[PDB]
Amino acid sequence: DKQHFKLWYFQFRGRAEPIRLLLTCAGVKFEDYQFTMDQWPTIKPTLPGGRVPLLDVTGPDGKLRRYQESMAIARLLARQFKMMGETDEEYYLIERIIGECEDLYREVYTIFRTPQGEKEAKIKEFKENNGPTLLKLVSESLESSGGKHVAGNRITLGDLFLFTTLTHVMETVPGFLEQKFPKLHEFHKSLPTSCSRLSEYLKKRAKTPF
Ligand SMILES: N[C@@H](CCC(=O)N[C@@H](CS)C(=O)NCC(=O)O)C(=O)O
Ligand SMILES: [Br-]
Ligand SMILES: [Br-]
Ligand SMILES: [Br-]
Repeated sequence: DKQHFKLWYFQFRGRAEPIRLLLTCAGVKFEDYQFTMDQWPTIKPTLPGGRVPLLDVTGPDGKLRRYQESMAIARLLARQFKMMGETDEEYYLIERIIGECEDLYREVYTIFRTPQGEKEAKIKEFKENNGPTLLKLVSESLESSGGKHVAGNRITLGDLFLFTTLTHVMETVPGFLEQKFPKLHEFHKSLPTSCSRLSEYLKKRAKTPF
């Protein structure tokens, strides 16, 4: 095996995490290269597009292909690992949850980026407005497919991207998911029991601010 995966990103979960969880669940060993802010300006001018995540895949031929755009990388891997759905219906369910979670991710990232400062106002707005609306969609989606998995009865990218986005809600709007959307909180508790590689990884993962 000349085979090798190297993922490039800051010391942060953010856009890279769904790729880390997918490779973990697939049992694919990879070099998880997380560089510091001080290192970035001398790494940046060497990468295509000047942005991360980037996944460098050295295939069995020994040749290197460099892939951009976190959820394009995650979907291509997911398809390879049969985690993108087994029917068109499953594929649509995964896509529906990923679209809804992209919206939710933006809202919580905006809170995370808000000065200390002025955060509490943005949190209260979230709880009263786009929070309930997005979280109701996500809850209805997951309920429609049985509460444990977004699609089929096995872990998919839809589940993993739901999981990482619910982690962000739990950390940035503490208590809100647990009180207002108990089924989504139950999903967040349950999912790791559906891949023991996931659970061990989350146990040992470094703490980051997002
Ligand atoms: N939609 C892109 C977003 C990528 C992105 O936001 N990259 C930021 C990560 S903090 C970045 O590389 N910033 C460094 C810079 O632009 O110099 C994806 O999901 O890959
Ligand atoms: Br996570
Ligand atoms: Br995360
Ligand atoms: Br609450």
